Amino acid sequence: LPDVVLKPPPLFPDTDYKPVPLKTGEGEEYMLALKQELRETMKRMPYFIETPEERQDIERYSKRYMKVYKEEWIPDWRRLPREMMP
Amino acid sequence: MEVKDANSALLSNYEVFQLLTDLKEQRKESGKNKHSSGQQNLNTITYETLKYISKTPCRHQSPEIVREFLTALKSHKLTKAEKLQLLNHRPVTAVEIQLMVEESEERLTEEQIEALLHTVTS
Amino acid sequence: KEQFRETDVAKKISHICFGMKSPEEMRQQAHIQVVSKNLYSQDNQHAP
Amino acid sequence: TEGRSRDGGLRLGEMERDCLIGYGASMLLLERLMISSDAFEVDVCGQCGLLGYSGWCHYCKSSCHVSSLRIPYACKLLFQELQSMNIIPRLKLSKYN
Amino acid sequence: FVLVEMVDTVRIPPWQFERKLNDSIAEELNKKLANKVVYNVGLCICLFDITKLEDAYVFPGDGASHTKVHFRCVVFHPFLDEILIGKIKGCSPEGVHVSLGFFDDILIPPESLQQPAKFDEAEQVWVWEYGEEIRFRVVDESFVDTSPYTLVGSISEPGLGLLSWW
Amino acid sequence: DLMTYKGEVLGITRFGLAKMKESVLMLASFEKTADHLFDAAYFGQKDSVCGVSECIIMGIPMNIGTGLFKLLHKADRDPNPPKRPLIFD
Amino acid sequence: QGRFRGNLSGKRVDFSGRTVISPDPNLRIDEVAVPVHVAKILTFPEKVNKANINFLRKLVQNGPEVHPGANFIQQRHTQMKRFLKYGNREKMAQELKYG
Amino acid sequence: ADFDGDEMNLHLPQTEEAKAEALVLMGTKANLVTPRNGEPLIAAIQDFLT
Amino acid sequence: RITTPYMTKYERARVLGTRALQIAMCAPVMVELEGETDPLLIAMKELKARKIPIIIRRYLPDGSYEDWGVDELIIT
Amino acid sequence: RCPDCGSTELVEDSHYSQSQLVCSDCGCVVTEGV
RNA sequence: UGCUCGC
Ligand SMILES: Nc1nc2c(ncn2[C@@H]2O[C@H](COP(=O)(O)OP(=O)(O)OP(=O)(O)O)[C@@H](O)[C@H]2O)c(=O)[nH]1
Ligand SMILES: Nc1ncnc2c1ncn2[C@@H]1O[C@H](COP(=O)(O)OP(=O)(O)OP(=O)(O)O)C[C@H]1O
Ligand SMILES: [Mg+2]
Ligand SMILES: [Zn+2]
Repeated sequence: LPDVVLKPPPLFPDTDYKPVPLKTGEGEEYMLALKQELRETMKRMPYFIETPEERQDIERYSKRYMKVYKEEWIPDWRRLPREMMP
Repeated sequence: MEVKDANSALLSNYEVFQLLTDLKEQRKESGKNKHSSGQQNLNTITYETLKYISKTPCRHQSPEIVREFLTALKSHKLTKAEKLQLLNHRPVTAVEIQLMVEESEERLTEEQIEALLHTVTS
Repeated sequence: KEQFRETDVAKKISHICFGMKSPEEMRQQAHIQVVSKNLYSQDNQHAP
Repeated sequence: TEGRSRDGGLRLGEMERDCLIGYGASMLLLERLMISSDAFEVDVCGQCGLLGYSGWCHYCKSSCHVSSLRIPYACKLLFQELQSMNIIPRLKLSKYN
Repeated sequence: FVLVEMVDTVRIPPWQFERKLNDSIAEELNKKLANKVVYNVGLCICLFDITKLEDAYVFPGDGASHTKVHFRCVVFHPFLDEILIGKIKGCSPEGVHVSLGFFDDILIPPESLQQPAKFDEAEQVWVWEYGEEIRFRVVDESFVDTSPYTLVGSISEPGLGLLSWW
Repeated sequence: DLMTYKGEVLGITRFGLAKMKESVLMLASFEKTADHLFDAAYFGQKDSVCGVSECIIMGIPMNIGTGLFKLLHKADRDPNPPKRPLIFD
Repeated sequence: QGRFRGNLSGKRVDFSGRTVISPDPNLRIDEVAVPVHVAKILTFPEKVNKANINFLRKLVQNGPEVHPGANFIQQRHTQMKRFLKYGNREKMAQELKYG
Repeated sequence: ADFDGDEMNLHLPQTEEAKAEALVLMGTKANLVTPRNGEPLIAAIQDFLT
Repeated sequence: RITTPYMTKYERARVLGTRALQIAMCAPVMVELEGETDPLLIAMKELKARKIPIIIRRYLPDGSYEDWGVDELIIT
Repeated sequence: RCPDCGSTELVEDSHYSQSQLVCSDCGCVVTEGV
């Protein structure tokens, strides 16, 4: 008969097989660097719409100095249906 | 118990002083034994806030004076926070407006300070 | 000084939403894992 | 309990409940079947809809949405048995107003 | 100081029915919101006024009078740049302990921005010379119940000059 | 009229009662407890407390009888009381 | 004997009695005769107010032995019940607060 | 009932609201007629008719 | 104003119950009771004297409501 | 001990099929129901 | 759990 266990099995049981090391070369490193560059450059892209901040405490003279300015892309309303015009 | 707006409208210390005086007089005219024994923190906070306001120059104020001060400062294009701080502090010295009051650069003009002092002292 | 927290609210149940739980939700809801098939100890006190 | 030797109480059967319904006495039925028989106060979490203990929800590991609620003890037993049967009743609480 | 709009379900017992409803509502709201800090709001002082007061129900349970009341109450919450005048109610080596006059002993100014002669040697020494002013910087709140304070704020003391007191 | 209000004569048996009623708790309490409960858990059907049986089970006053209406207190009050004027704004 | 039929729709309650019936024409149609023995067991919680204070005082003074009386007193401030069979019932009656 | 050994139950409400609802809705004087056909059930019986 | 002007027995029972529960909790009396130690008797006296400060809020099934005073309704 | 008077005269006296541990001096019901 | 009863 199977023996009784006093404590539950470990949350992460150990394994004798380890993951194979990743492939190396100029190609993998270049792809990694390019993915990092895309991560860094796509957040500042106008397509990356951020959450609109709200509930401003007060209005100040420094508002014009701290006003965030960013160019906005103009969608082609000819292909897009009329329901998405602002 | 949710709040609708935590920044609905800013008010100066004079309104708080008037509200505290009114609540104090209504309490001393309608003192209840069990109501007071249930929560004594009300009396403490009201009395101590009234004492703190009395320590400030917030006395000798009236709604007409506040309206006149607001109408005088409306011509100086100042923000609501600056006039609120000037009313709550009542600066008698110029250095309070020169350095302590924020947004000093390009706003003092070295000529408007005398008018600000004359208005706040009147 | 003191934070304002509500003591008791007159909560009324509106409706009962029946459903199912995933094994992960079963693990999260439960407190301990039952692995021993026996009930009481070997001692004469017979503690669980 | 059931019997007199066990110091038991009289049972309001299904037909008695039907008669009380026909009379329209909602408060009397509530006092008999809930207040005077198996009244209890449980803690329900308004986020996940599960039953908590001592004003604390172990499922969400929080206590802000936990609120007290009056309930028959048999109803809580039924809810627990259903949770044991993988039929999870999620209670969406709301103010009495 | 700022007004906050709140909606509360106040329960008045039947032995207060001879009293006027608005007066008892105001008293109960003041007793419930005195010397307490509402999260992400600030420390409420007292009730300012009652704007909307709808019908008063009576539940088949407790039997008291439950009223949903819309009111405006005053709270102490700076706008991250307000100037205050407090008194030094103590001092620690890592920072002075200034308290607004009998209002709240929660203002903890960090001593990391004054002219480079800043230190507290546990003898209540404020600052080596060349009514205490305060510039609120940020608000911060925290919870209390986590098992089966809440407002400190940071204070700035820049090179204000202070011709009256160093 | 109750038997002939959905356009089809539905009996008082469990099938007609299921076709007429919608409350899961009452269907489970009458007959076929486990089957109805498992079907509701599968469908995720939210059951309200509008019915009398669920009101009795959950320990709340039923909507029928004296609980159809609500009572109000004739307390001395003044709706929309005068508001304190704001001087600074 | 399931939960729905035996514990939810129809369940057992306390503050109830069961007795054999006997005829009595000298009582009104809206009145029913209760034995003294059952009346001493089935209790009703009355709240102390400005109207029945002097009646509840005498009821407490009588005690759980005399038929017109009470068995337990629950204070307004603390919910710790007090048995009337022990202790000075007169002191309890003199200290009957409203509520 | 026929007074030949029948045992009857007697319940005491623990709420003023329940007591009032019982006295008003389930009062003996207010239920002298059955809702089936309006005929009075509480009436004279044997040894009262004779 | 469209419902029945007569006060039903369910409304009577609920109003009497609420008034008795209030009076039992130290509520003020408006009929000057004369040695009535039972709160339900005081509630019935107030109902007969038409001095109960309770307004019934009759709700229509669609959602509309209407307020009726106890003194405004007709008792039997 | 009794929570009201502090006495140690806690007697288990069942009153009409109700198990109840109650103080014997002031009559304060310590525990009730089983 | 069984069973004999009480209407
Ligand atoms: N053979 C037999 N079975 C019984 C007896 N009492 C109970 N049972 C079984 O147990 C079930 C009912 O249990 P209960 O009578 O509620 O047990 P209980 O009275 O709560 O037990 P205690 O808590 O010890 O009083 C039935 O389905 C029976 O099969 C008995 O005296 N003899
Ligand atoms: N199985 C049962 N279910 C419901 N009620 C019952 C049952 N057995 C007895 N009773 C109660 O007893 C009563 C039955 O009496 P009834 O049948 O009318 O007279 P009887 O027993 O025929 O007497 P006679 O033989 O006519 O002298 C009515 C009912 O309330
Ligand atoms: Mg018989
Ligand atoms: Zn949760």
